[PDB]
Amino acid sequence: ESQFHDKRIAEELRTLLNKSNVYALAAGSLNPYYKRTIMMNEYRAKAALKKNDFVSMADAKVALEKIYKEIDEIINR
Repeated sequence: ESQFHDKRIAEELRTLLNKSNVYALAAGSLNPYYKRTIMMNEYRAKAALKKNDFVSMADAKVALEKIYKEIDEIINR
């Protein structure tokens, strides 16, 4: 059974990558893992916006909400 989802794009990973730098700043009291993982998700997200690929955009989005949630948690205690 073949199936296709298509490119109707209504995601603001803009919104996420808008704070991608503030979150980078706040991981600077944490293991290098956290910053490094922002540095390497920013990349994916940007390329993905440029080629307008859906699946790369959805990935990166999930990735960023996850790491922001981790950071928040850690920081709030």
